[PDB]
Amino acid sequence: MAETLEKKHERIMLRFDRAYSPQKEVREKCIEATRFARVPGGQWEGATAAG
Amino acid sequence: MATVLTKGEIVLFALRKFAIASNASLTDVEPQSIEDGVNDLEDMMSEWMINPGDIGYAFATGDEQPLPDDESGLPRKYKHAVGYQLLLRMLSDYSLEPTPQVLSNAQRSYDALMTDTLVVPSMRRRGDFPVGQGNKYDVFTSDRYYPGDL
Repeated sequence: MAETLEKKHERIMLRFDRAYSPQKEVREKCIEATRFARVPGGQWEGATAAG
Repeated sequence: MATVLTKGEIVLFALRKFAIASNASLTDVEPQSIEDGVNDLEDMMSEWMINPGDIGYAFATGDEQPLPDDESGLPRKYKHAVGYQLLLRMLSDYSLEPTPQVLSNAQRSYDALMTDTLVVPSMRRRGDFPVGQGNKYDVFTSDRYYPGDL
């Protein structure tokens, strides 16, 4: 059921989605903050092309 | 609606309100003054598509001619306003001038018509204006900054 037999792979993939879902909105804020402080045009992202 | 306004009833109202052709002043009525009045009403209604806006008038489809027996399509709440405006426009055919009371009535009816078609467009947000962190643009909604367009 293991190694070549991929029945371990579905369990691994399911665990990935279980780990990703709760900590999804928290990490978006971290990424937005780093990009807001460092990237040269990052303080206006969201609008950019508006007129 | 209640009894359905025809195009001839509106011009008869205008002719009666200034004692030109009615049964309760002296007598009488003419057939050319009716075609002239109906054509004047049609041209007025064409013009009103600009300043007062559309009010639901029913125009003649294709060329033909208006004819007084056609249905106008106007609600009965507008007939005094339309009739007074038409009378003001067509008074000078007979070389007459309106009295102050007629002008006051015309203005009151026109104001009543104006009150019933207001908009007040209620300007919107711009598009480079941020939306605050307080309403959670990340998870609940999307697109921080207002759209301000559509």
